[PDB]
Amino acid sequence: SRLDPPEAEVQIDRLITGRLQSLQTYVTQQLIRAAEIRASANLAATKMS
Amino acid sequence: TNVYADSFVIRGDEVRQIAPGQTGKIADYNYKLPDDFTGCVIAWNSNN
Repeated sequence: SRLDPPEAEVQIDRLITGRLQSLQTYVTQQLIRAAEIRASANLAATKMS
Repeated sequence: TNVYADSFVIRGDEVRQIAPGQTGKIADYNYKLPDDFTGCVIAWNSNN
């Protein structure tokens, strides 16, 4: 709302890149944590059986 | 596929406005170039 498109677009692209990198970090951390929980769940199912 | 030649006369203080993403009397009210412009801008002094 304050910067003209030809120059605001660069600031937008930079913020998008940083926020996308943050989301990718979150997703990767969740994939590892999910693998840990899956190993624990498999152990829990083995213990139950 | 195609070439377009846009021909007009302007003034020196305004020649900087014939470029993508530019502001000014010409860029805003006379000739506005797109942000994705794929072309060349040529200008020469015509005092004579």
